[PDB]
Formats: sequence, structure tokens, C-alpha cells
Amino acid sequence: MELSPDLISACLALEKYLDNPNALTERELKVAYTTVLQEWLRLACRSDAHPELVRRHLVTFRAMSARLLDYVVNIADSNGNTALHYSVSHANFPVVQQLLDSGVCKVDKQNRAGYSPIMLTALATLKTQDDIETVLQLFRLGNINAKASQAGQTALMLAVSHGRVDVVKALLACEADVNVQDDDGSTALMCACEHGHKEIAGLLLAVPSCDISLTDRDGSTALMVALDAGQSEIASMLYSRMNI
Amino acid sequence: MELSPDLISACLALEKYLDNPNALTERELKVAYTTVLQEWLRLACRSDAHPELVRRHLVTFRAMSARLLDYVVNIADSNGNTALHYSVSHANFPVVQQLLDSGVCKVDKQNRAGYSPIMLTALATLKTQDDIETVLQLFRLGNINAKASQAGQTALMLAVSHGRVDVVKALLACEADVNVQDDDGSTALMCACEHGHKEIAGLLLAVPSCDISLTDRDGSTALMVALDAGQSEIASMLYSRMN
Amino acid sequence: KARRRTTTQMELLYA
Amino acid sequence: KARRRTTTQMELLYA
Repeated sequence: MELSPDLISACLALEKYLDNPNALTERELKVAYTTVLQEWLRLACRSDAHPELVRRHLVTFRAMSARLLDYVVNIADSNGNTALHYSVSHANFPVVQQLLDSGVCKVDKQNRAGYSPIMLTALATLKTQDDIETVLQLFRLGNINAKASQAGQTALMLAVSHGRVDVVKALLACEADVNVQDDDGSTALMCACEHGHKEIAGLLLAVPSCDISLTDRDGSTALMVALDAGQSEIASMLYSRMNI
Repeated sequence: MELSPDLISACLALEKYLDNPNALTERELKVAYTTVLQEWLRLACRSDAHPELVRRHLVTFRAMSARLLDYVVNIADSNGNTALHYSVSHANFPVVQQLLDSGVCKVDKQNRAGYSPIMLTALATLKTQDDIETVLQLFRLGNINAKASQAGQTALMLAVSHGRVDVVKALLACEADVNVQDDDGSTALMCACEHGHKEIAGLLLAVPSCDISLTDRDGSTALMVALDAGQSEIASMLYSRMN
Repeated sequence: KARRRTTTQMELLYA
Repeated sequence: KARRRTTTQMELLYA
């Protein structure tokens, strides 16, 4: 366990550049940026990334410049992915925790594909209460109702379509808006109907403001989507909501 | 205390552009920058300035974005002056303290004239213990040996030349290098000799590593400077150190 | 329709 | 020589 000298050496260079863009030559800037991006992503973004070692670098970055901490914590590869995107995507939540605690994370920033680290939680299977709390903290630092650039989907819709009940529970605990519609006019409840996630439809219908009369671009309500998908248990829960 | 709605509104628009440059127009970015700049200055940079009112704006900036807090606290007018420059200049140290407590100050950033906030302390008189401690915290955040772009002078040389004993004592307590030389080759001790500041020359010579044999561009030592300036009393102190 | 798609880990990360 | 100059508040703030 030791601070990457290659990383620190290139961060000292970038600190001068962030103070004054004329302080590094063209060659020196290209080299330092390339090294920081590479080493920072070696250190933080791997599957086995060690949270204590992450914390130590974050303290050394801070003690160099508060502007360097922000710049490094939010540095992004050619696909727009940051340490937060990758460590959420690998479900390495002890590292996510360490990144969140830096104070400088951008939990709503979308990669080139159009998704924020909040949205990347949708495919995570949460294992422990520690992980759940980290996720809740992540959610509460940004806009849980934001829409991805591709199809206008939210975190809730993504999580609902992938059957990740615990991510759905954490979203609703942070008061996620269940009535948001994607570019097709689809709601989260309609995702549950398509994919037949009976329990998840339950969780959504338990949200009192859940609007079951919303329609997509073809005029389908959730009930229509549920009937066309042969999901009679979900359809049945919708009958009770329509007072039958 | 109410926040300035014009400032807050202009900060909200900045928050967007700072985070996502394709989420604000450049026409829109222009008017917002100008407003933030105008309003933020008026808020903290006058000789009247309430520290708590400053503090409660910083928390609100931080609750908008950490990057927004940085950008606002370090925003500079056409003279390259920031809130820290003006507040140090005006000797408003409670405001200085609140700025340093932001964690985002740049205490070495030189204005257009070539001086940083650390250098501007050379015109302050330190009255209260909180003013001393704010100046010491300010000194320890940056490089006290940095040289101004005009003539390469240090904070110490400037404080000696204006005779600010308390600022010289604060500088020497943070281990300021007494042997730095400006573009002419002048040391702080040479400044003390030119202006006839006896106590200050005494404070410099008390530093054991002080090198009295250093020469400026024309070959003058501090003793030569002193003798040419008619400073008998200072020239005598040098003789003691030579024997 | 997006509500019927099953996106993967790598589709969320890369495009 | 700069060591003989006595700089003002205004000279340190404005160029």
C-alpha cells in the first residue's frame, strides 16, 4: 500500500495547470493528463479497488489543491466515465463511499452513452445494508428523476426493467417520482408489466400518487400493457386499484 | 439576512454551465458571469463587509456545487482581484477568515499588478489576536517566499519597506526566507537599511541563517546600503554581527 | 420500445 | 531600485 509515484508526479503538474493554464507546456500537459487519467483509473475503477488506498490519494489530492481534488475525482475517459461510473457499475460500494465523501463528486453527470452514476445503480444487486446506505447517499446527492439522453429513461425504469428490487426500494425511499414517462411515454409501472415483475409492480402501486391512467404514445395504459403481456397477477392488482 | 436574488439567480445559471457547457448559451453565460462578478464583489469586497453574510452565501454556493463554490470565491475582476485580494487589502480579516474557511482560496494568485493576497498583508496593521491568527493561517496555506511579477519582491520585502513589524514577525514565525533577492538583487535586510527601520533590521539579523554578505546588482551589501543611507544605528548592528 | 429492452452493464457504460 | 520604493495600497491593487 503506497501512493503511485507516477500518479502523484503527474498530479503536481496538473495542479500548476489548474492554477494557471500557461504554467505547463503542450508536451507537459498531454503527458500529465494521460498519466493521471490512466493511473487514477487503475487505482479507483478496478473491480478489486481498495477503498483505504482510494482515501489516501483523495487526501493527498486535497492537500495539493482543492481544484485538483475536484478535477481528478471527476476526470473522465474517452467514453465520459469517471471513477464513480465504474465503481457504481462494479458494485464496489466501499469505493463509491470514499468518492462520495470527497465532497466533489458529480452524481448526475452522464457518460457518452447518456447515463449518470445514479442510473448505473439500476443493474447492481445490493448485498448489504452498508451498500444500501451508500446508494441512498448517492441518490440524495443528485436528481433521482433525471432522464437518460438516449430514451429519456430514469433510474427507476432501468431498475424496474432489470428486476433489481432493492435498487427499486432505495429509489422509492428517496421519494422517486413513479409517474415520469420516457420518450415513448412509458412509465416504471409499464416496465414492471412488460417484464412481469409482480413484486416490483406492488412496490410501485403502493406509492399513493402512482398514476395508472397515464398512456404511452400508442395509448397503452399499464393495465393494457399487462393484459397484452399475459401478466394476470399484475393486471389483478390494477383491478383493485381501479376499485373492483 | 436575505441572500441577493440577482446573485443567487446568476449563480444557478453558472452552476449549469460549469457542470455541462452544452446546457447554457454563451449569450446567457455572458450576462450571468457579469452579474455574479458584479454582485459577489459588492457582497464581500467592500470595506463594509459582514463575515456571517459572506459565510451564508458560501454555504449556499457549496450546496449548489463544489465547483461553483470554487469558481465564485476565485472570480476576478478586470484588475485580476478576487474577494481575498480586496478583503486582505481592506484589512477585513473576519471576511478573510470566512474565505479561507471555504477550503477553496488561492492565496498565491497574483493580480494584474503582480501581487497575491499574502503580499497585500504588507499594508495591514495587526490589531487583534484573531487578525494575527488569520494572517498566519493565510501564510501557511501558500508560498510566503513567492516573488511579485513586478521587480520580484517578496511579501517580507514589502512588509519591511512599509515598516510593518507585526507582519514581519508573522512572516518570520512561518520561516520566511530572509535571503530571497528581488530583480535588483535586493534582500529584505537591504530594504530595512534603505528605510531606516532599526527594529525590523534587528528582527532579520536575529534569524541565524541571515546572509549579510549578499550583494545586489551593483555590488552593494546591506552594510554598504546602510552606510550610503546615513543609517549609523543600523550599520553598527551589522558591525556587531561581523565581530 | 425501451420498456421492453434489457440493457447490459457494458451498454450502460459504452456507446 | 525597488528596495527604496514605498508602495501604496493602490499600486499593489491596480496596474
